[PDB]
Amino acid sequence: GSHMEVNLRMSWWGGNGRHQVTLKALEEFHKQHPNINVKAEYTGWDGHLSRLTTQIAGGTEPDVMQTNWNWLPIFSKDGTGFYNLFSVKEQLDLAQFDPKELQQTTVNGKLNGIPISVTAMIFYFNDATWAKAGLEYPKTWDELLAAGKVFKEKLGDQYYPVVLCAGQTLVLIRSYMTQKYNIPTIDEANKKFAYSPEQWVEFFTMYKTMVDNHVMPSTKYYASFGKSNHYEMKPWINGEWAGTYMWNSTITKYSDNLTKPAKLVLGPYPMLPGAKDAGLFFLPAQMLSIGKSTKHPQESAMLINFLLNSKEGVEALGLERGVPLSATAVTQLRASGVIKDEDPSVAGLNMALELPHKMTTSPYFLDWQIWSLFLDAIQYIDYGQKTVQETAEYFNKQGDRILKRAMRGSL
Ligand code: NA
Ligand code: NA
Ligand code: NA
Repeated sequence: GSHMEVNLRMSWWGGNGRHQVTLKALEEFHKQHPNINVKAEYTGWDGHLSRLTTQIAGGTEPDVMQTNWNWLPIFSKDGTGFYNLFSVKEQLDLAQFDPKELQQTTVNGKLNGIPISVTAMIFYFNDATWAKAGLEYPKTWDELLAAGKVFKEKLGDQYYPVVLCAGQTLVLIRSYMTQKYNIPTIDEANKKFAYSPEQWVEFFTMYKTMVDNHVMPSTKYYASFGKSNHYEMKPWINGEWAGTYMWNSTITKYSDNLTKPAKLVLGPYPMLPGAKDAGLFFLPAQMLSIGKSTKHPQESAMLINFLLNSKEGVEALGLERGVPLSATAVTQLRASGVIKDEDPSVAGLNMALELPHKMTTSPYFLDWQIWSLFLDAIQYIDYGQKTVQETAEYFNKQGDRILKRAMRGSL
């Protein structure tokens, strides 16, 4: 015999804003499932992965948990680290999602989590400065280059079409190489980067070409824009740095620091002639997953479904985790006015979802050691320690060593 009630545990992280709405959502869940209880185990980001790690190791994790995309390779290299969500297809309306984004959270045939929202880096431009320069936004890569020189001569040496940190520049070039070559960037199975030597040379050649054309400040100005914070620097506020390439889901920071009436507007995504693939880096912002060892996979799956697809759950959660991916979810929030097509974040996402997106991405491309190394490599170019060639060989070699380490055996 079993019991009158089912007891579930769920974990998530965030600020009080996120806590409040999910707490709310759990009351609504319990109203519809009065014999399913939920113990809410939540904290801020700091310390979270560490607590969950030690729980997951000893089979003590919650039934349902908010997870990060890059946790898949940590706890689920062979795809069995979390419960296979295809097995609770009956409780969990998978029809509300698409294969493109479900594939990112599938590992060795197993649906390891449901992406709550997705985001990708795209271009946003300052309309006032581009008006001053007398330019339309770039539709091609060469137009982006061409813009650099117009910005320099027609407005000044302090004006740039965009401002980019190392990480953005890395994702951006990757995007260009994907358009040109249609090859994957990380060779997953062999724990190494996939490009050939020539292509790494090309990669950095591209970086040099962008800088030489005044597309964005080089790393000699790294003292200036080298911040998870440069949307507060004067060049940003004043429209000197006239655009960025950035996750659509985190553009409001930049948008809000512009001296109005200047606005930050969605740009085209530049394409090579007859590219079959735009090469965006799509990234699920977070996921709901089910504990591998849950005694209640069905009820766990009901909770996830309720938070993501139900009217009440959807209404309560709002945008506290980004713009929902669930089709019923976004239809609901559009009708309620919560999601506004004119919001730069939503317009960018919409455009992004619609660009050709053949090639797929590895969580290891966003590894911070990798990003840190790319910053090193471009400075060696800007400060004259290495030619493009030498830098390329360097990045390929050290890049491989950082990967093998991060994908097992570190040490
Ligand atoms: Na019993
Ligand atoms: Na292509
Ligand atoms: Na929602």
